[PDB]
Amino acid sequence: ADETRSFWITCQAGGTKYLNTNTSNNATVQYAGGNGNWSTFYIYKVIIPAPRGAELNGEGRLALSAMDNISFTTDPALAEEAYVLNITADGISVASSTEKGKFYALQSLAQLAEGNAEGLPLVRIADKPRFGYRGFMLDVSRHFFSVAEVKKMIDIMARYKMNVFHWHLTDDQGWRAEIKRYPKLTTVGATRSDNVYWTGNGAKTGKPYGPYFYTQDEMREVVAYAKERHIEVLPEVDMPGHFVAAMAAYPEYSCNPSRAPQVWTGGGISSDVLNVANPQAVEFAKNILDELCDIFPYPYIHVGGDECPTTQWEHNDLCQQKYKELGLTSYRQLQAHFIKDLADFVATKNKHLVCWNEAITAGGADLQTQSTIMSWNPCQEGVAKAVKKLGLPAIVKGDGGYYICRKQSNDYGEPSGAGYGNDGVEGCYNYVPVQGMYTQEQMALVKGVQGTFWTEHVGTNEYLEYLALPRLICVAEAGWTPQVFKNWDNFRTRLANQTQWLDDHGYVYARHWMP
Repeated sequence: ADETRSFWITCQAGGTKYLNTNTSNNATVQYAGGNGNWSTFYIYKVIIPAPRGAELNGEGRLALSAMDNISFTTDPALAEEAYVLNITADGISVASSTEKGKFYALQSLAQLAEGNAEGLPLVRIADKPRFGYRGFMLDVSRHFFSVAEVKKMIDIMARYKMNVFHWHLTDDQGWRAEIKRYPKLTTVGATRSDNVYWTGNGAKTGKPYGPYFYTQDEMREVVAYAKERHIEVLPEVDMPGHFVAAMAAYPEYSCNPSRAPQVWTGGGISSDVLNVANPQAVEFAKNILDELCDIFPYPYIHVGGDECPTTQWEHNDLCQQKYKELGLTSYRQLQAHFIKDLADFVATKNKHLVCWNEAITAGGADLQTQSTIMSWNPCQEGVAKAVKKLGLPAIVKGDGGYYICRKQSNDYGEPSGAGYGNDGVEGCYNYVPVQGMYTQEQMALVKGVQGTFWTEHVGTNEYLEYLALPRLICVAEAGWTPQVFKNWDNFRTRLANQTQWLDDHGYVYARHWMP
């Protein structure tokens, strides 16, 4: 019973045993020079040693398919992320077109062995993802996690076979992505005068806070890591709105520079935008969207467009001198005409765009099609009609169910947090992002699901996992498992038995399910 239920599966009679007292050998089949054969196997074999001791190397002739037990053939008519894992008491044929394909094939397999290793039955496991957008996303804007950890959230992304990591480098409360034509944004941005966050009543804890941020070559480590677990990474930077961080520390552009701005210690909404009506406030942006590109080789940048009042535009007579230029009378639509510019100007050296889906809110006919919404408030109805039906791709961070960063149970010693019990685990794979979705184009413009985390009240390792886990999985199963074979009754079960992991490798995890 492997995980993120396989598309299609079979059983067969009486079981193999790896044999590693001597071995259970390799047989990767070259082509696609190295790439994903031996190579992304070499980090296999090593899988790990500490369980059993792999012991594969070659002792004999790894590379003859004739007494070869675990053969790594290529049949390049296989789709990319798709694998075909035969398990017999002779060995383990694993086919795959693209290393991505083949990476997963030994994931399932692993978990087919004992929950540790040595002792599988027989099976055939054709399996492939509904969505290649099975997403996460980490609010590292209100907070830094250390990388020991950041890594330890890609760790899981892996188990349950998601690929992208999306990254919240910047919101008001701090900025956490080093731009070197603008060190300040990180030296002052990234710093703040408090651990915590208000939110009307809650106070701050007037105690300084930092590790500031992530120097460029603390990215290029990260943005590397993933690739061997094929986790591509949307850089995001809430633009221009959620920018107190990057305004207090470069206000001259702003919409009142004379006015004493500073990093934020509470939460919720800021209005404090990047005066997007002054052709240097722009450059500022445009020169950021340079820096990213380089460090992030993934062909999207996530730009936000979310919940940004126009407050300081209305009364800014640059950003109402432009609003005659542009040629229209909806003043959301700098957010059109600021984002416009991001596209065609990052379409002359190469990269695309994503956004939150409030940015619909204008005549979202000003930008481009060719732009890839990521909605949450009215979920289904959000990536529906002026996104799919006007040919804009789209994701669906179901606010409901899939913000796996809301209190997961109303119990009376669950820590603080927002919620109302209304997000538990009977509630978060049940949440159906295929609620009568006509396929016309609306499932070749839907790209998939993504299980964000929002930090305000939540800021240490323990408790984020305690919240995160298990729900992460649910967003990741649905993500992968196709909506024909999707009922829980036997989800619970299989996924009690993935806590013995969360244990071994020192993951905190809820339990609610678990006896």
